[PDB]
Amino acid sequence: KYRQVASHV
Amino acid sequence: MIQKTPQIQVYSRHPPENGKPNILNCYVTQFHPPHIEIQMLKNGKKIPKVEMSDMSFSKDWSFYILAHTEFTPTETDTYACRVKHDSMAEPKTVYWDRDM
Amino acid sequence: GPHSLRYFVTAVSRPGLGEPRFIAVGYVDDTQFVRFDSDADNPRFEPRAPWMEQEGPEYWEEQTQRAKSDEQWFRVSLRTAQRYYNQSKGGSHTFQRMFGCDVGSDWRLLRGYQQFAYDGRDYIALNEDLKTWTAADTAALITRRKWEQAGDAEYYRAYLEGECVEWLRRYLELGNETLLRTDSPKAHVTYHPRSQVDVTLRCWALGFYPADITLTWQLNGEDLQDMELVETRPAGDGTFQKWAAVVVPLGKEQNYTCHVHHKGLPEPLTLRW
Repeated sequence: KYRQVASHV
Repeated sequence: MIQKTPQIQVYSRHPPENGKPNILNCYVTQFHPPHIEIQMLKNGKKIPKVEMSDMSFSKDWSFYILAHTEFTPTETDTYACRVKHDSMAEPKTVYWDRDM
Repeated sequence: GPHSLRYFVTAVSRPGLGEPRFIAVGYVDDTQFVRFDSDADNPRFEPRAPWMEQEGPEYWEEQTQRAKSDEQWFRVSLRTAQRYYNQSKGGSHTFQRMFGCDVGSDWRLLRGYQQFAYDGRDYIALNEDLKTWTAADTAALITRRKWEQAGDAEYYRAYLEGECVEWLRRYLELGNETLLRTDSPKAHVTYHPRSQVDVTLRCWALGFYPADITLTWQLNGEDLQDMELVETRPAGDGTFQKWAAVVVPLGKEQNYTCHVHHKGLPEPLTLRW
């Protein structure tokens, strides 16, 4: 399963 | 930022036999940026139905892709893969060789 | 034995020509199993191996939603990176992410990955401790500090340890027939005239899975003069191919030996012409 990036750069 | 020149191998799925149907692969790796144009040709004419895998990249971030089409090797038919990429000041054509 | 789940994600900006193109590809070991490509009219996360096809709609929905969240994140990241780097506006740039988990015989997480690149170069990466970040540069340092304040490492760690390995396990179940196979290489040597003094010997390894292999020439049982070694390549039928070639003096062909190490070989092969 794919997990999105938590926080912006 | 840094351009990486595609490395190209053109080769058959199975060892080629004159007259027998087979798959011709054009495997293009180690390039950046990802925009690339890849055609496969028989006797210098574009082959129409050419499948591309989804583009992916390696551990080292460099992009790769597989183009493939059906072909039947013969004594006199020649096949090639032609790649255009911004790293290259002209299109690179690689001719299929039986002995790769 | 060891296994891996990995995702490879790329956004490329296309300024004046639309929103960045966004693609994510999923692999289990050397096998592709899923993708999401924004280029579609109604983009959805999608199966790319027969054995994923019987996953229900809730799987593709959830995965779609997560891919679309990342799409928006990648658009923001491209804008931000360009600002942090002081780059001229316009221009196509790329942001990439590679993530997933490795397991041993163990089914405890052996290694986890969460790494990123901008324009093809390292940007930031989670270290093997799964707690700290390596920033590739002064720009990525801003990001690191921000991910430190948010506690992102521990969040990713829970994924890496929990859901990542849990779903790798399911995938190996669903694809057990194919994913668990070992196809041993068929090897042979071909002889090609070079010149009145020499010839090329080409050692081939064909039809093997998984991709990993060692293929080499020796001269008198010592390792080995230039050798051409091509990059391991897909046959396109889920097996791989490789060859190594060496130019040899006429009449000393029998001196040289080809050697093939691979998981599906009981005993490493030695071929001689």
